[PDB]
Amino acid sequence: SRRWFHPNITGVEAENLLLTRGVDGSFLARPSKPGDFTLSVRRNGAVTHIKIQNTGDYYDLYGGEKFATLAELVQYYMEHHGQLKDVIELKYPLNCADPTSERWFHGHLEAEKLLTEKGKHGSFLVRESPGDFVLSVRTGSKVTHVMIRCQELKYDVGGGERFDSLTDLVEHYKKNPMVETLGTVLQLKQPLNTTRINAAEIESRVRELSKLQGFWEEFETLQQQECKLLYSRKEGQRQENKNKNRYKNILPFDHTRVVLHPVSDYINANIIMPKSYIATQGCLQNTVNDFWRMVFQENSRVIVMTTKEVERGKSKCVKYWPDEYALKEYGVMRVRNVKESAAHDYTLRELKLSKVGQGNTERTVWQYHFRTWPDHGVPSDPGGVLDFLEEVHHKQESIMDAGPVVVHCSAGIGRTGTFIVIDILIDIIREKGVDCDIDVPKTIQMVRSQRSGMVQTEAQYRFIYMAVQHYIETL
Ligand SMILES: O=C(O)c1ccc(O)c(-c2nnc3n(Cc4ccccc4Cl)c(=O)c4ccccc4n23)c1
Ligand SMILES: CC1(N)CCN(c2cnc(-c3cccc(Cl)c3Cl)c(N)n2)CC1
Repeated sequence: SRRWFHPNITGVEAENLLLTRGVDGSFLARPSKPGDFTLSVRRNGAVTHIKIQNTGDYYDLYGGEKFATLAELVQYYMEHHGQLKDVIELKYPLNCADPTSERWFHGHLEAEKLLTEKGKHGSFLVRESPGDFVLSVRTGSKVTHVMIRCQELKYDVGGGERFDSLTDLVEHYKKNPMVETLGTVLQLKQPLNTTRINAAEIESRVRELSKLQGFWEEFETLQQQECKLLYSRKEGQRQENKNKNRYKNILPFDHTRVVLHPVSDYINANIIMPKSYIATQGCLQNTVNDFWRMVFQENSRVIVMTTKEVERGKSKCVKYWPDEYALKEYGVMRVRNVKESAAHDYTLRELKLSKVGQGNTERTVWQYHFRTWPDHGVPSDPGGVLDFLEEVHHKQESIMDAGPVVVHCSAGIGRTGTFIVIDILIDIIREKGVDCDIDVPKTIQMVRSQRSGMVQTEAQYRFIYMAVQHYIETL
């Protein structure tokens, strides 16, 4: 669960919540009053606020480490005591009762129209009735409305138990379905889908999401679902693999990691299946050889670099390619940089990859280096990114039996997830045309189960909508 995250509270509300309802070791996370986060912890009768920064690459904790998600951050510190500091301990989550980041909560709602149009057997939603709530379910086919009485800070369906939150009530009736007199089981199988749009109606959705914003609420609801993606990252934790990670706590899921054929099988990279991708971190001096072994083994012919080598005076990715016209050996792999072409937003490098001692293994690898992405945030216009993805897509499509496209930035989750998701969404619109259904958070949740924290910020999330809108507008 992710109940420790409170989306609509202030620092004072957090302090009073922790002092009156928590104990020593009580904690909560919250958005900054913007784009930053606060971890508030009770220690020796007093509340300590710790800043968490995300500019689009990773969650950066003051006095701690860098993480792919807030859930991974909390999971780590709740398991590894002494790592946060005077040591600060995360013992007890202080649960949030606010239903705003729940998939099924639709405040003011109409609900019968949505359930009849979009719904199926077990599709449900919760809405605001005075101060009371309504649970509306579809079964088959028909729609049933259950009143939810709010009586003295507690919620109930007219009898039995009284829950401290709508979430507790929903979860209880999810596991224990209400049975109507004549036998209809009020199965709450899945929340009603309200995010799937028809591609031709994107400008309408972007307009509604821009109203007081809706983009923030939709993104935080997606963030609440990240607690279901805490898959094992054991291989990245091995002693022999620690120095192969750019960030010690940003690791690849074992079940999707690229396996390389003493301990020569590891790279911090994952296969992303929607044309497949490999999402990876920027090379380290000690991982350049593992990087070319991955490119060669996977039969990849296109590499997308979405970062400069150095940003804000800090190394983001080492130069893993030779200078123009030069030849270099990276272990068993040989790379020639044949030609470099400069365009406004990017540089194209035509590389020739082969295994040393075997000439017939040679293939051209096209490296598309996007150089104009800002240090913080996202571009103000998606046209540059869209023209770039269009060219990358056409190169990939022209090469018979080409392997997955290699995509990397620094940690390989923010800008990498953003470029991949845009590329997945636009591909549906290429194959199926303007008359197709696209579901942005569904696409992201799917990519995120293949690599942690793919798409880092709300600014990137909004950029994905703007990019899809722009692609459809130029169709
Ligand atoms: O063994 C399994 O089947 C299994 C299943 C689900 C999982 O989430 C994991 C697991 N994978 N990584 C982690 N980390 C991260 C970590 C540990 C050490 C060094 C760096 C990093 Cl960044 C956790 O802190 C963690 C904490 C509690 C419970 C599982 C955890 N876990 C393993
Ligand atoms: C007002 C509200 N609380 C905010 C927006 N909203 C929703 C609903 N569903 C998703 C969704 C869709 C597909 C996959 C995933 Cl994981 C998610 Cl979470 C979403 N992001 N927002 C509706 C309720």
